[PDB]
Amino acid sequence: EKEQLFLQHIQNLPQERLDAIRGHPELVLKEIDEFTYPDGSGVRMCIGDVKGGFIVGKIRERKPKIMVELGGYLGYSAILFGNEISKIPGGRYYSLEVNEDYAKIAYELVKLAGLDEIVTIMIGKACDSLVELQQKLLHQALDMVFIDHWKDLYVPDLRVIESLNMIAPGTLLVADNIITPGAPEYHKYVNMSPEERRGYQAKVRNVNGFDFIGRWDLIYKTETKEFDAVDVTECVGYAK
Ligand SMILES: C[S@@+](CC[C@H](N)C(=O)[O-])C[C@H]1O[C@@H](n2cnc3c(N)ncnc32)[C@H](O)[C@@H]1O
Repeated sequence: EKEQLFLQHIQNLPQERLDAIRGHPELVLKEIDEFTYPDGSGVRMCIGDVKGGFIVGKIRERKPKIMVELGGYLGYSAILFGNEISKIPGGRYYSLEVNEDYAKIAYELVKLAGLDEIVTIMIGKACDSLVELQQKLLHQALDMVFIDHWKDLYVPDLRVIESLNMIAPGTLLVADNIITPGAPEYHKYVNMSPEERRGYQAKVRNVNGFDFIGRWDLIYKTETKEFDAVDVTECVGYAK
């Protein structure tokens, strides 16, 4: 819709401009940041400079080899963090986006950024794509996960990740918009003890399916970082 206007803008840039920014993630991000729609507004829902910088710091510190984001929109975070993943040998970035129209646009921006060999966009519901990703990785656990899609799916999709044994000691979770609009359920979940999560999981049906009850035997450590806020959750071991 609106998003097609943005894609048209990029595709209609002069060749000299495309040649100038091609293969330069930071420059492609700036073209996204500086675009204005006819009504005067900008591209929405992008992770942005300040939160983005914080997360970039975590990636440089922890050097995740496998990073997954839930919710890609037009490719901004995939480009920002995929660029960081580039610097890490063997590193791969997976973006799980439900809207095919959005994903197609993100695919072009990611390619223009020079990140096509590093970033893979999976189209479909995150819960479905995670099942498929697990099949592809068995050939195991995720190193870092950026959770940035619909707030009501934070805990259901996290429980899917848990159930697929994609969370292990060393795995870091970064969840966006903890305050605005808010994800209180998620914030509650990742601050729960293993025993608390065991009861929650038995009590609260995963809307994604009975088979995705989750894994309570994970020890979590969570810090909220305020800027709005993001929750930073590390699995630090398996629970007794
Ligand atoms: C905040 S935007 C993601 C922004 C992106 N991470 C960035 O910073 O550039 C939320 C996105 O989640 C997507 N979404 C909603 N439900 C989803 C689901 N079940 N699985 C995957 N993506 C979903 C929407 O299509 C939307 O593009």
